[PDB]
Amino acid sequence: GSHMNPPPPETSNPNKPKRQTNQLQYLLRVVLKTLWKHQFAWPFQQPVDAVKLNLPDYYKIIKTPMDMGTIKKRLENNYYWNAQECIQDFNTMFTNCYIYNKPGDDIVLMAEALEKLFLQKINELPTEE
Ligand SMILES: O=C(O)c1ccc(Br)cc1O
Ligand SMILES: O=C(O)c1ccc(Br)cc1O
Repeated sequence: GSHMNPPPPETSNPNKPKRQTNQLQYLLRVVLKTLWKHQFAWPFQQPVDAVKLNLPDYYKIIKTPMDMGTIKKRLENNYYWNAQECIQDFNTMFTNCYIYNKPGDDIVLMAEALEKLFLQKINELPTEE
């Protein structure tokens, strides 16, 4: 894409040790699957394209970008060592939205619907085995 958007977050790095855990499997097969198909998922399914959206200040404000397209790749390509890393990526995505946008805004209400679902699912994150 555009040189004016940053490169996306890292999804592949052989130097980073990787592991499958039952918790990570749940994050893919339950959590991500649920949020991805939500009616309000589409703004969060790829990095924010600040050029196309005419938001030239977006990456001036948001210095830790994250999105569900990145998280999906990270889960499908086994990037993580543990569930906390992946939960932190979800939380970063929500908090970016809430920091950049006004509390009324449609994108915020969309993020909040996904976050409510997320919380319900994370409360049932299985014990690590
Ligand atoms: O099971 C599937 O086919 C599937 C498809 C998309 C996503 Br996101 C999660 C899934 O688990
Ligand atoms: O600025 C944002 O947070 C944002 C993200 C994705 C889309 Br699509 C529109 C937006 O306004």
